Amino acid sequence: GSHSLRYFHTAVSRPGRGEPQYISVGYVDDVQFQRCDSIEEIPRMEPRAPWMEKERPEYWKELKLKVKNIAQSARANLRTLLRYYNQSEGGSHILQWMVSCEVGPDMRLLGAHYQAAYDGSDYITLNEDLSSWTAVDMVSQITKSRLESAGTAEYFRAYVEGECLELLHRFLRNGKEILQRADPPKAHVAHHPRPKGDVTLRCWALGFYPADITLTWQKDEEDLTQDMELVETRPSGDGTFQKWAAVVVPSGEEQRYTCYVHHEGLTEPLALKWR
Amino acid sequence: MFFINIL
Amino acid sequence: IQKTPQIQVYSRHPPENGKPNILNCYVTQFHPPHIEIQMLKNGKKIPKVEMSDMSFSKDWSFYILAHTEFTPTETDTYACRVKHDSMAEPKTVYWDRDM
Ligand SMILES: *[C@@H]1O[C@H](CO)[C@@H](O)[C@H](O)[C@H]1NC(C)=O
Ligand code: NA
Repeated sequence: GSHSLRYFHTAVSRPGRGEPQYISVGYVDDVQFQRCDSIEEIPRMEPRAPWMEKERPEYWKELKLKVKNIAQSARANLRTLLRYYNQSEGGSHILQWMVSCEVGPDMRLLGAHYQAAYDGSDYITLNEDLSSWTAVDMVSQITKSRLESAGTAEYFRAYVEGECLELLHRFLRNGKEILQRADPPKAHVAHHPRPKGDVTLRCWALGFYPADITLTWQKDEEDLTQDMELVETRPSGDGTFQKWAAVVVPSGEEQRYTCYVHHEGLTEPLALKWR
Repeated sequence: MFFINIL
Repeated sequence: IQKTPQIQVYSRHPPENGKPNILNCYVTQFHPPHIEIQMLKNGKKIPKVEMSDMSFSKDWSFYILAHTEFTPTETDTYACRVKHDSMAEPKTVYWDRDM
């Protein structure tokens, strides 16, 4: 449907030896296309998707300069955050932020995002209008007041409507075979007797893309929300994803349970019973 | 690949 | 914040004894990002373990995927062992071909 370019940035004050002071990974939808980091001030960049082989050398040369400047600015921000929060020196603190832009099926821009967190908690978020900010406390309220006085959201918008749109368009073009697809799940039910006479029914979904999915068990006349065990959707490592959901049921009543699967690649929810 | 100065 | 990792151990494809496959150790929901992950077969540390880049989710918690080549059998044991600063001690999770 719609397509998104996303970057996930992390800065660490006094990381461990050999660990990055700054790292960012970039995605189109659920496909990673690069890793950037800075260790002891040295920037490094690595491609991760096949379409990145088509980028010209200047792409990587400009990216390296961006990495150096971002890593120095994040380090400075972490130092000021320590002061405004009256925190002791020596400890290690974390600054994370996300950056994205989204286009619809016709490449029209639909939205964009900028949001930051400090030590794993929300700090500041850019609103849907792309012009105002939401803070969480009096420190982040200083940031908001400064960013609004200086009209900083204008330059984020220029980035969104400039490089973010440029890159999203070119990546989708060169990587169309990977990105413009929807692989539906392959589903089946597994049956495992338990030593007490009852039975585990495990509903599997494999090989689907994108990752968003839903699995649900249902009984004749009883809701199973609280009864069923779900695992977090997980990468198979080849581009696809997998998941399962399980319930314990008495032996002999297996055929009154049904597993429902919902996914983008399915025009209707799939239904499954044991055997 | 964009960063905003917090403080 | 000080979030504890959740761990799942599973094969890329549905396992079939004696068939080359990939074993995954998916670790999620932890913060800070520093973590140590090892994979073991029959008590021996596997040398060839590749790691994805670390990333993070909507709630800012981190996640990462470790994986290695393996051939399942009926007599071999596989585990993932994980240490994070939120844990007093390492936690080992064994592969179960049903999960
Ligand atoms: C830090 O101390 C200053 C006073 O210099 C105060 O205004 C501020 O609220 C304090 N912040 C915290 C997080 O204690
Ligand atoms: Na953070």
